Amino acid sequence: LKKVKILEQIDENWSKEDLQKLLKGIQE
Amino acid sequence: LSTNLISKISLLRPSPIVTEQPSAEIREAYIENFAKGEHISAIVPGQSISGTLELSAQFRVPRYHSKNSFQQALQMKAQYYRGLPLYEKNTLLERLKQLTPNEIKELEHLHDAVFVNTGLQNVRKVRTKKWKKYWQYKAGIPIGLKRVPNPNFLGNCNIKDFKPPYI
Amino acid sequence: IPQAHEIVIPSYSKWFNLEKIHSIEVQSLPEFFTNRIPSKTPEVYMRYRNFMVNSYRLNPNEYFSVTTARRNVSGDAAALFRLHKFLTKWGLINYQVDSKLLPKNIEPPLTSQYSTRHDAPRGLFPFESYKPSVQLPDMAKLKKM
Amino acid sequence: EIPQAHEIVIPSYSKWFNLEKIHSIEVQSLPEFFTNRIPSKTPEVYMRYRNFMVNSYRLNPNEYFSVTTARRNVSGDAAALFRLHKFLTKWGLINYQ
Amino acid sequence: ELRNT
Amino acid sequence: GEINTALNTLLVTSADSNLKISLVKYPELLDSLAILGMNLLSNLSQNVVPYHRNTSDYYYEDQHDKMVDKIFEKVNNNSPAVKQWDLLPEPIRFLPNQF
Amino acid sequence: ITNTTTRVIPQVEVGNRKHYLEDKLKVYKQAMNETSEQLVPIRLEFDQDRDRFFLRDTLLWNKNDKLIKIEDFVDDMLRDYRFEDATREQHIDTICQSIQEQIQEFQGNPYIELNQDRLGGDDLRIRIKLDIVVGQNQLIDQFEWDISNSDNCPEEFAESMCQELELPGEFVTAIAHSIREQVHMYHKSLALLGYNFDGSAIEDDDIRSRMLPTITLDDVYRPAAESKIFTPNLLQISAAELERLDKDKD
Repeated sequence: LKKVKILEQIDENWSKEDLQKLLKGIQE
Repeated sequence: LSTNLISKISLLRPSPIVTEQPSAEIREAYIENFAKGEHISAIVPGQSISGTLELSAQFRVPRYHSKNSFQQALQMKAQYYRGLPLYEKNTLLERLKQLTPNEIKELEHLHDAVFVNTGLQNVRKVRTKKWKKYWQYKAGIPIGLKRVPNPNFLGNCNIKDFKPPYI
Repeated sequence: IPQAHEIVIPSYSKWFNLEKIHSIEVQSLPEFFTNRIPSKTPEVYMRYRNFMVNSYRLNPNEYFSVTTARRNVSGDAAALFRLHKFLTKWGLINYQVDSKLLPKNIEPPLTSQYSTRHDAPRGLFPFESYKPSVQLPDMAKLKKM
Repeated sequence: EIPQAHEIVIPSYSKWFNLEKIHSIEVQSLPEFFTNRIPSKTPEVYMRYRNFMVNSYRLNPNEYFSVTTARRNVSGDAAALFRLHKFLTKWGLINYQ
Repeated sequence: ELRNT
Repeated sequence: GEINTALNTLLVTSADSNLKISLVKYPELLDSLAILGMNLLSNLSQNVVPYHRNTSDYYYEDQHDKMVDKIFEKVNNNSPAVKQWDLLPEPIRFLPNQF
Repeated sequence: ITNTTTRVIPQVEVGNRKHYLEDKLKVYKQAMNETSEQLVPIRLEFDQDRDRFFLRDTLLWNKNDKLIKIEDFVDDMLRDYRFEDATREQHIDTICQSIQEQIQEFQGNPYIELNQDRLGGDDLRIRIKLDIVVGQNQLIDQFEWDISNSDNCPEEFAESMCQELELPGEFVTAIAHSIREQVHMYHKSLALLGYNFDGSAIEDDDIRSRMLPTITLDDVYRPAAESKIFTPNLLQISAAELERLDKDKD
């Protein structure tokens, strides 16, 4: 389906692990 | 309540060092008369740390020459203890059977330059250990880490934290 | 025959000769080489070099100060200070002395990592109403119908 | 390192003040440290003097950090130190509380 | 400030 | 925000006719107003946008050894000029746009 | 405090002092015509006799500085010394006139800086002695200082000495002031006797006996009993002395 692939925003100042820890921290 | 869901439910939602005037009433009376321009009875120094850096009442330039070992040489035409390691008995003796009294005056000042440098290094270390406890003492820290609080107290500000509307 | 120790010079200062004057020193310290002042001669400069370096090499974990110099060598204090800076830039003396044992400034310590609050004036921030709803809206009735 | 033992407040128009960085207002207010005419007034000297004054005020913010103690503790002429201290206390940042 | 009673 | 909330709080008080703004007690407010009006007239005739620039906005964030540091760029691989600027820009005449 | 009955409060002050309002045009008129500095050593001594204050502070001062009015700086200094507001019958004018006199006598760095500058200077090495009291410590030290060299920095040597001795910082701004004092009081005595600072030919008896002789090959090491004077002694304790000869010098 037309799913939002949110972990493709991996521009060099950030990273995939940084985005994952960001989302898990805002959920925490 | 099923264990297929219990592992996922918490997954989806994780929820004697200073040298001032220690009397706190003569320092104030000193300034109360100093603004008028008057001396007082007792004395008041500026604050500092204790300790004296006393040189030349300490390690001197050594005397490796005798009372006449230079003028007679002029006639005949000639691991560490403090900073220097202790030499063996036989190895240093032939080394001092090599040198000339043109270099004895060099050697005396070289060994004095080692001695004064060590005697400054250890006092410098002690002085840094004293200043690190001076600056902590003058800033409210105790060491080595009805009262009414002023607004410049740690945690007693007047600017209260305003909360956002979503919180 | 005599006792020997271990000395460590950095690799870019291998050109140093204990008995010769290098060309770097005549363009770095030009006051000893004008050949016009008789008190600053190129032969008495070696007596400063072979008293600084050859005294530091006897115990390289002691910081060679400059008050140890002008106590003995009886030269101008500013010339000895400039030569002591020149021999420290190339790492000849004061190299194997451990850091934090080097002499540091007696100053108030750093207050860089301090948290500050701000006095903002009265009309800077707007008035805010309408608390936002963090919770997602539910559409159970729409998909049920 | 000394832990924070006081409440520190600078005014909101001094939001730009950051250590180890020189803002444009500091250049346009004290230009003599940035026109390379005198070798004893470099921006490193300016950063040393400014960081000294700001670090020395924030140890005890209830005390008025006078010009005379700053003159007695760093080496320099009294005019430039007086002008830098008056510029610094003009923008909050020292003697604000 | 030391407001005493 | 610090400019606009100062300008609005000056405009409300100055039009109030019961609260006096005297410059004998403080004569450097008027210089701030006039220098702000100068610098807004400058970047309006050149269509420069202030207050939200993408520039860094900070300046230089960081003897007998300057020849030693010059040859230090030789034996490691083995004098700055003066500045000139004014407080205020040229008026608005003597600009290349303004004829 | 803002939560009040809507007054206009111009410049609520800190430390009982109105804020210093700059000129911002004379600052640029001075900072762009900024050739040299010419620091001036300034000495202030007052007693309980003939004066009421004591005020034993010593400071440097830029002679070419035309920005700061000197009476404003002296009035700021007296407020920093916590003198009460009766500070004009214990005049600011006396201190202002003393500082006005002491910068007028400063003849500047002479032709060693003005006309010529020989790289390396001359053999004019002078015997600097200093005696500083801070708290209950007394620094007593002597060394040699070339007064004929322009690139001799007193402040860079004072910071170097207080680095090695781990001195607090009053010694940083006292040693450099002592160097700037004694070098100037030798330069003034040289200039008032018409020294003609390029060709040396010193030709006097009080000076040329204070100057130090030429270091030879043999004299590159000082004697041991002569070495114990040229060493810094940290004699801690208070001081006690006086000074009154007005008549004797008259």
